[PDB]
Amino acid sequence: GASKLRAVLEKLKLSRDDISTAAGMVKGVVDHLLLRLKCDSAFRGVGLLNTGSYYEHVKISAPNEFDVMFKLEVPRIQLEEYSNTRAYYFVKFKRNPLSQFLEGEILSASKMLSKFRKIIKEEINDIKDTDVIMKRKRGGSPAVTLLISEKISVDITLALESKSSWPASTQEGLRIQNWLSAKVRKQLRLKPFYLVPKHEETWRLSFSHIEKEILNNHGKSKTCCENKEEKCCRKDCLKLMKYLLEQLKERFKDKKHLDKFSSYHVKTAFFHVCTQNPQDSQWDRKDLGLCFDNCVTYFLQCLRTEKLENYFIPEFNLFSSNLIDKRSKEFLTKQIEYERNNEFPVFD
Amino acid sequence: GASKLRAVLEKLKLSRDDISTAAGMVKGVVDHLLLRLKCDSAFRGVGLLNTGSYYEHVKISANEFDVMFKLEVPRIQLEEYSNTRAYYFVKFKNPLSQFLEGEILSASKMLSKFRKIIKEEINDIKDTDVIMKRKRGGSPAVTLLISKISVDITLALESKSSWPASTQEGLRIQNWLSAKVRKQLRLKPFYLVPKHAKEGNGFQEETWRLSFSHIEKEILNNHGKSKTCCENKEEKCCRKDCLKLMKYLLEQLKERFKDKKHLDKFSSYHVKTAFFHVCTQNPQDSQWDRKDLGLCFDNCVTYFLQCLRTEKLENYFIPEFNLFSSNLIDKRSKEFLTKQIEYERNNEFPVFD
Ligand SMILES: O=C(N[C@H]1CCCC[C@H]1C(=O)O)c1cnn2c(O)cc(-c3ccccc3)nc12
Ligand SMILES: O=C(N[C@H]1CCCC[C@H]1C(=O)O)c1cnn2c(O)cc(-c3ccccc3)nc12
Ligand SMILES: [Zn+2]
Ligand SMILES: [Zn+2]
Repeated sequence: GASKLRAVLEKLKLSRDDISTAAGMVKGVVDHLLLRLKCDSAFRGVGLLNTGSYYEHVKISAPNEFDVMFKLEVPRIQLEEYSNTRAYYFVKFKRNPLSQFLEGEILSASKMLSKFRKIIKEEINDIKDTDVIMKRKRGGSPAVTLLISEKISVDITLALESKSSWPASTQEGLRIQNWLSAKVRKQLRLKPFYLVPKHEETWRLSFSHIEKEILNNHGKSKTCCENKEEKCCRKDCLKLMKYLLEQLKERFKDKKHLDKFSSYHVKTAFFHVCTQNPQDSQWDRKDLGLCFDNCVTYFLQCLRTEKLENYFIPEFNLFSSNLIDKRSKEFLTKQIEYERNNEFPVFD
Repeated sequence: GASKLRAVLEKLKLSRDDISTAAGMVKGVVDHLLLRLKCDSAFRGVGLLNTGSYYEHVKISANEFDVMFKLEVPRIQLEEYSNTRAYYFVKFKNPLSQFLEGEILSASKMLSKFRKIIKEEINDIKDTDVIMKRKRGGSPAVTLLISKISVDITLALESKSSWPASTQEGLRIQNWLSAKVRKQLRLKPFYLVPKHAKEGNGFQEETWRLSFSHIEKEILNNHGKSKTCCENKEEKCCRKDCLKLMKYLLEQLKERFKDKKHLDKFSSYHVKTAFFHVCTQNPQDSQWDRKDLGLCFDNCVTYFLQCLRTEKLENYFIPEFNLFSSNLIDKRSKEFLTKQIEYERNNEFPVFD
C-alpha cells in the first residue's frame, strides 16, 4: 500500500529533531579536532568535507550514528592505477609536508592513518565525555569511531583532495546529461575528487560531495520541489529504499547473507534509476507508490543480473561475484520480493 | 518580421571568429599583465574576473573588449554613501595600508597605484600601449591598445562577506531559476569598483560601487528553469537572442543619433537590466519558445518602452537604485528614445537593414 509508505516517511520525519541535536554535538567535537589537527604540519590543510546522509537530508539510520569525512589538501599528486581495478590507486607526487609518510615514492596510507589515529586519540583525551575506537576491518576507511556522551557514534574518514582532472576511469561515468544537464556535468567534473585510504598502500576514489550535490539539487527543473506543482518523490524513494534494506539487514543480522549489502548499493541503484527516468513528471508525488515499486524493481533487476556499476566509475561492478556471492543476492532478492508481494510487512 | 530578426542574428554570428582571435590576443596580454601585477605586494591577490559580453556569449557590437581585474583583500566593512544604496566607503575589520586615507580605503590612491603599475608593465610588452580612461569615475581605469584592439580594464575589490543590505530584496529569480539558486549565488563574493558617486571634489571621490557582473554572467549562461534549456531541440529558447537583439537595437540607434546628446547616457546595461526583469516576469521556458522569437522580442521591446515611459528601471540587484531616475537621465532623452524605438517597431526595424 502506498499509504503504508507514507506512514514510514511520517515516522522517519519524527527523528529529525534528535538527528539535529546529535549533529550539533558532533559538530562541536569535530570542530575542536580539526583545529587541533590543523596545528600539525602534515595535516595543516585539513578541513571538514560536509557529506553523508545527514547533509543530503536522507539520514534514516540511528540518530546516534554519524559518518564524517575530513579532507586534506595535498600537493599536485600523480595517480597510478592498481591492477586495472579502476577505483584503487597508488598516490605519488609530481614534486612536501607529507614527506614523513612516504614509502619509497608512494604515499603510505598505513603511515598517514597511524599519525591521524594517534593525534585524534591524544586530542579526545582533552574532550569531556568522549572516547575513540579504531575502526577495524574496513581497509582504513573509516579510520576511527568517536563515542560522544556515551550515546553518539561518529565514524571519521580521511580523504585526500586533488584539484586535478578526474581520473580516466570516470570518463564515461556520471551520465546525468539528459537529467541534470551537460552543463552541470561539466561543472561537477571541475570540482575536486577525493581518495580515501582503502586496502597494498592503495587509495579509493570518492565522490561523496558530488552525490550530495545531486541528491540536494535533484530535478531537471531548478524549482523541483520548491512549489506544490513541482513536488516530486525522488528523495522519498531513496529514503524508502534505504529503510527497506536496513530493516532487512536488521531482521537477518544473525544470518550472514545480508552483511555485505550496504546503503551505498541502494544509493547507487537509485542514481541509475534517476538516469533512466530523467523527467520530473515521471516522479510525481501522487505516484509515490508506483515510483517506489519501480525503484525496488530496478534494484531487483540489478541483483538478478549481478550488475550495479559505480555511478562515477562504470567499469567497477559493485555486484561482481568477487564482492558479493550469488547466494547473498538470491537471498535478498527473495526477501524483497516477499516483502513487496505483501505490502512490506517489514515496514509495520 | 521575425525573419528579419533572424537575419540580424545570422549576421552577428559571422563576427564570431574575429571576436575569438581578438579575444585570444587580449587573453595573452592580460594574462602576462596579471602575472606581472601579482608580483606587487598590494596586488598579490589580483586575478581575472571572467565576466563581460564575450564570456556571456552575447558580444554583438564591435575589436573592443571590457575586462575586470578582481582583487582579494582582507575583510571589508562597508559604509553606505548618502543613502545611494550602490555607493560605499570601504573600511577594514593589511596589504593595502599605504592606500588608506584615515579609516577608509582611498579609491583615488588605489587607482593611481593601479594605473602606475599597469603603465610600468606595458612598457615591456611590445605592440601594446596603455592610455588612461577618464570621465568614467575611475571605472574603467585604463584602456590597453593592442597592436587594432582596445581593452578597457576595471579594478574590482572582492568581498567574500554577506552581500550588502541594499541587495536584500534584489535578484528576484526565485520563481525562475529557484530559491536554491538565489541562495547559492548570494553565497558568492561581491565586487566593488572605484566610482565617483557624484561630480565634484570631496567624499564623492572616494566611493566604491557594487558590481555583480559575475552573477549576471552565470544567469545568462545558465538561464532556463530547466537545467537542460537549450541543450536539445525540444528545449531551444530565445532568451539570449532577445538580449542580443535589444543590445543591437540600442547600439544602432545610438550610432544613428550620434549627432544628438539624447541617447548618450543610455548603455547596453539598461537593456540588459530590463531583460533580466523580463525574465523574472516570464519565468517559464515555454514562454520563450524559439518558434515565437518575433513575439518574444516584441514583448522585450515593449517592456523596455514601459520602463522608459514610467521612468522606472531598478538595478536588478539593488531595487532601490533607479537607473532611469531623473538625476541620471532626463525625461526628454527617455521620450526621444521611446519615439525612435516605436517608429522602428512599427516599420519592421529599418535600423536592422
Ligand atoms: O559502503 C560503501 N561501499 C561498500 C559497498 C560497495 C563496495 C565497497 C564497500 C565498502 O567499501 O565498504 C560506500 C559508501 N560510500 N562509498 C563511496 O563514496 C564509494 C564507494 C566505492 C565503491 C567501489 C568503488 C569505488 C568507490 N563505496 C562507498
Ligand atoms: O554601463 C553601466 N552603467 C551605466 C548605466 C547605469 C548607471 C551607471 C552607468 C555607468 O556607470 O556608466 C554598467 C555596466 N556594467 N554595470 C554594472 O555591472 C553595474 C552598474 C551599476 C549601476 C548603478 C548602480 C550600481 C551598479 N552599471 C553598470
Ligand atoms: Zn523534486
Ligand atoms: Zn534556453
